[PDB]
Amino acid sequence: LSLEILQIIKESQQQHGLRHGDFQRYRGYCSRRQRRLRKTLNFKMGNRHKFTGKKVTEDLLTDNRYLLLVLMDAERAWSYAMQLKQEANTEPRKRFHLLSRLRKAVKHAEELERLCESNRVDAKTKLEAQAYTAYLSGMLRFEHQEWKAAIEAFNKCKTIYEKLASAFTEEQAVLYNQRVEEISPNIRYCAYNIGDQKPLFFDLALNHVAFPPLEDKL
Amino acid sequence: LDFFTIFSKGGLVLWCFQGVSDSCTGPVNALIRSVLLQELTLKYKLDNQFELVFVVGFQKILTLTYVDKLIDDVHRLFRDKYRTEIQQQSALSLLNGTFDFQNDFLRLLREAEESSKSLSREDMESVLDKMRDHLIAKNVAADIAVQLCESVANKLEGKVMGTFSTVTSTVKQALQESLVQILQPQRRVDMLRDIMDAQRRQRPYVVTFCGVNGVGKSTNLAKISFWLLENGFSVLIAACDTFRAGAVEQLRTHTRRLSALHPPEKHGGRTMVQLFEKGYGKDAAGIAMEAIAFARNQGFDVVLVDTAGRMQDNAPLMTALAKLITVNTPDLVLFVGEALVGNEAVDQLVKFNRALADHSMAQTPRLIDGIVLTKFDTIDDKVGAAISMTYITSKPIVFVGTGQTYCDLRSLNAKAVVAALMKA
RNA sequence: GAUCGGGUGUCCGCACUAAGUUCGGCAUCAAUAUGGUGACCUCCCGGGAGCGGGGGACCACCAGGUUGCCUAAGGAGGGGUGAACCGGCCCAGGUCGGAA
Ligand SMILES: Nc1nc2c(ncn2[C@@H]2O[C@H](COP(=O)(O)OP(=O)(O)NP(=O)(O)O)[C@@H](O)[C@H]2O)c(=O)[nH]1
Ligand SMILES: [Mg+2]
Repeated sequence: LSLEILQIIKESQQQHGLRHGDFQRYRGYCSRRQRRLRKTLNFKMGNRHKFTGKKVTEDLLTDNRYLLLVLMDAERAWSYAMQLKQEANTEPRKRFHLLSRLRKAVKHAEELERLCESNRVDAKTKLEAQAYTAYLSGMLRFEHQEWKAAIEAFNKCKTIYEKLASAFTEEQAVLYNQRVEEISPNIRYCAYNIGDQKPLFFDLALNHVAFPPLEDKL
Repeated sequence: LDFFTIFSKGGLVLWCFQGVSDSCTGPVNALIRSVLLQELTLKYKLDNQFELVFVVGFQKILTLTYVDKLIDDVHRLFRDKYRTEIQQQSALSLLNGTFDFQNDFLRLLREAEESSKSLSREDMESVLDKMRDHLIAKNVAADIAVQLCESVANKLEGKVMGTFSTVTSTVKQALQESLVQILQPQRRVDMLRDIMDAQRRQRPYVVTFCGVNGVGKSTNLAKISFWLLENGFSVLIAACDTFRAGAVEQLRTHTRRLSALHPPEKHGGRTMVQLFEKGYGKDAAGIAMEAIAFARNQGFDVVLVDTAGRMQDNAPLMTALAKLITVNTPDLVLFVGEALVGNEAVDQLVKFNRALADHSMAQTPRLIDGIVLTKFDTIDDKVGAAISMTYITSKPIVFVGTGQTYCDLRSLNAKAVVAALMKA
């Protein structure tokens, strides 16, 4: 059913490098993450001496576990492009290789949003995947170096992620409102350059068992 | 550039920019990352001559070359146009000066958006090299002595020297001041007052002793067990060292030697030093959790958790240690590092603190809360291991071991350690 | 507060996971603008030779500036051989042309 995609990516980056800025280590944890999800669930793409295309179909989406396989393809190509942005400050040709990993990180997230459009997934992962696509499309069209196509898919990602917050409890709205606030600083920069031109449960209903007022009875 | 604030070093906002759209958003977090923590990307530029700071807020880190050229022209027009207000000693020259730099910045910003489409460092060069070679030979880490020396060509560049000063004695002095302020971590400690606060939930006080092989975790744990008993505290030694030979009999000789000095007869009739041991080969997070529940039930004010010594590059074992300290939630994580280690004092604490926060599953993870600097009686002035440790980590040297007995436990004299290190 | 409900985590040749620990296999795209290199083909022009001046054609590799109907991923990485005759170059002697 459920998948907290934002909590998945944030606690895997702080634990595997991105707290100190290691995109090379985070991508390697992403590749070993996917190899061991593939070897456990017997979902290998190729065999020895041949290759076969991995197609995560709709039938195997009941596991609530194969969405993390395609997401580890989206987070691997995203982590490689952010590492190539640090190596493109001294090798400006690395930027061409950066932009080929971000177009296939939205393509995995657009193929992962179409998989969540299945009726076997709740109304939480269809919409975490819809606006994780709109966040990677605003970062690719921000790295296109056009300031207008950058605020178009960031205000789209902000309006999607805010439409998801209003629809549920304000406690579950925290995850969707944490992500509108998460992409809100980038929207103030592209607006500055367009117009430039058993748990413990207590039986508290046993403390309520007491005598009636015995003042009228004396 | 969405943001730009220029204040003095005395903490006085002179001029700020946040765009015509709303105004004045995030000038305090801008100061904090840029001046407070240095002694939307939020960077800075320091005018050390007139005590100014030029904090800026921008995104797209690849536009950092044009953001630096805009801070340089704004810094050159600010210190020239207002040279009279900022060159005086009185803080009433800046309180009474009018810094109407909005039309000058909108012109320097709109014009830098079209390019996109005394003491110098040569004088201070030779003495910053003799001071960096003195820190390194006095056992300050090789790169700690390189950032230390560059924090001082920055601090004094532009500044005029005293009536009797040379190039040598200025970088030699502001390097002592940037060294005492970094050997002054942003932390404090207490005593019985702190176990009265650990009794706000009626629970003991659990300290975790971690570190690399052979530094003195078990021996200084016994100097602190004698120091707690001397203050009238009962201490339960949790023996979670199950990766060695004689790691429990070492702690059982410390408990026999300490329950001799502080017996029940000379304490009131109750046990004050007791060893909690489960043998060898057992889990070190399971013996530790059993000893916190045992000291709660048997009334021990302190639990001193001894862990096994390990390296800094062990992914399946710094995982089990970082998960131990994350989950056990100890009151004070005490990294134990010897005063004999050289450049490894930086790599030990950086990997020990990176592990404690990686394999942690909290929002703000439980990091190392202090340092115990052991084998201090062995360097004799090669004291730069105390600087390398409180430099990277902003944690204090809680104790300084000065020998092998229980009485060789000192507080840190951090003033005379920088005076010995900065005197060459 | 005597027995004791009600319920867990120590014991297992256990069940499933998948940050790491370790060695292999297979595999690793293409188009543009600019310059360069090496070869080869075909013309003029000068000479007593070794040779010298000049016009095109084609091939491979190469540097680096934009890119894609490009990837499961495809660096404008680092190295080595370049020999028994086949890369280029600098080429002792020797050697061929020359009166030199
Ligand atoms: N001179 C001197 N020796 C010290 C000091 N602190 C510890 N030692 C010595 O260093 C040695 C290491 O002892 P120990 O406490 O077992 O270190 P450890 O870190 O627990 N080793 P392990 O990794 O096995 O747990 C002992 O001989 C101890 O006496 C100190 O401040 N000065
Ligand atoms: Mg020990």
